[PDB]
Amino acid sequence: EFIIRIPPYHYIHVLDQNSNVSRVEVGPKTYIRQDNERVLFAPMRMVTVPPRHYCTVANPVSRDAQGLVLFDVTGQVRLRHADLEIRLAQDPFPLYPGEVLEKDITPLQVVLPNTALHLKALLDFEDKDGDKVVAGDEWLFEGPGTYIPRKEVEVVEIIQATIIRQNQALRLRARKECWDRDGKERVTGEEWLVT
Amino acid sequence: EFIIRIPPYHYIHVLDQNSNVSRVEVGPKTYIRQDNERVLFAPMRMVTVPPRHYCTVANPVSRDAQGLVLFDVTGQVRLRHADLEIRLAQDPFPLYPGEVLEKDITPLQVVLPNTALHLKALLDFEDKDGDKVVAGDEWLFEGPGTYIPRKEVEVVEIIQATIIRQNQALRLRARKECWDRDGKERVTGEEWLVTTVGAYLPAVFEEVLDLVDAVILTEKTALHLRARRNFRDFRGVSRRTGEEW
Amino acid sequence: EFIIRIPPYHYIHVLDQNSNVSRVEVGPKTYIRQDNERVLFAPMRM
Repeated sequence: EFIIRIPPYHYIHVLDQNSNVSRVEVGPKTYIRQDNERVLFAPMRMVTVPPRHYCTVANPVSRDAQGLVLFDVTGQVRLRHADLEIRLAQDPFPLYPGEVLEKDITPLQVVLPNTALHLKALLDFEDKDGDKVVAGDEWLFEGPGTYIPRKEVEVVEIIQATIIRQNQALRLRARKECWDRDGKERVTGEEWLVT
Repeated sequence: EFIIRIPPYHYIHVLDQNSNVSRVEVGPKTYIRQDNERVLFAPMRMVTVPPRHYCTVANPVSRDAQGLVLFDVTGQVRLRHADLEIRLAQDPFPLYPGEVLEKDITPLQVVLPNTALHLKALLDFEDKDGDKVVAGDEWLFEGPGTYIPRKEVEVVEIIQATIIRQNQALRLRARKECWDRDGKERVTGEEWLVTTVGAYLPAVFEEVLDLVDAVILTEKTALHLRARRNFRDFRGVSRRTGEEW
Repeated sequence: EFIIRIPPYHYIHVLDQNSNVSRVEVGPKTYIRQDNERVLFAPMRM
């Protein structure tokens, strides 16, 4: 019980009963616990996400300007409560105490050509383009590429374009006061044609 | 029993029996009680509200100009009795003694576009705009955004705008002496028409009844109309009650 | 067991099992041991 050597690429959590502080230990090293300190469970593999994949862990690690994990005064790990983070392909990071693996290893979604993704901005943020994306905004992301996920952006549905052949037109009504692709204002419920 | 080490991000309440004063202790620390002091219950997690969420706790904490918790002379915590407070996303605050978690962690309501929220001012207050919002006032908050709640403002119902298409009009009567969007006084029960194409949002005091559609006049047809009261029609000629044309 | 308040003019010895080091504590004070640390016997007068 006292002697616990964790296999390579693994970790364990041992609680400091004299301080009520939990910690994680990594690396292919042999570990010996103290009398007060108690391990919580046996080693399980520290998780890695492959390329073109991602995973979400609740309560992300609070980090400094260099990505070094900030530690509390009492020896606890600085977390970000009630938040979700998107982790892309990298080295097999360990799972710190107080964190829940909400979603498993999931592949990056690939968008077929002539297809678009409908996304809604859950919370107000600032996209990399340079626009203040207020919450509730609707997003039309299209193309044959792949979409990297985000915590504050929620995918609504996958939508497919419509083929317009010769001597044909498409009828589409406005769900809200907006502008068409030709640059004309359209009231709610107004219908028009595209040729 | 004497030794109580609360886990990180937790608290407990221990009563000072020599003073009948309860207190809360936070932080990942080991705690030892005294003989007189008695803990009330075992540790339970100190609550945090995530982003785009909120929660309400009865009897909010009375705080100073810097947000520091004011304490009573006898060591009690200064509260605000019979009041409710709205807490938005922040660090996991602890629940002080004498406070009840009335409502759990609830998400911020998102208003769809072409939609409005009907709100009534429960108690007299002053909104951030700069107006004295007397109690009983009615609020029409619309837009595709999200509404942050308030203690003294109560949501009445969620209302949806009405689409007015081509060659159509909407009939809406006044629930109270008011003004229309065109700037005309309307008595209680008075009815009128609006001829603006698109989505039309009803007001708080304007009961929307039904849509009215125009009548197409071909060269082989004509419209027979009897006046209901004295008025002036579209051509600009006065009428009398009962007169037909 | 964890809580040990020695009477005035007394002492106890508690062993630091993480260091195999024993020590004596004096004075009319209340003492709380750690999980690793173990007291050897009950207080007797100094």
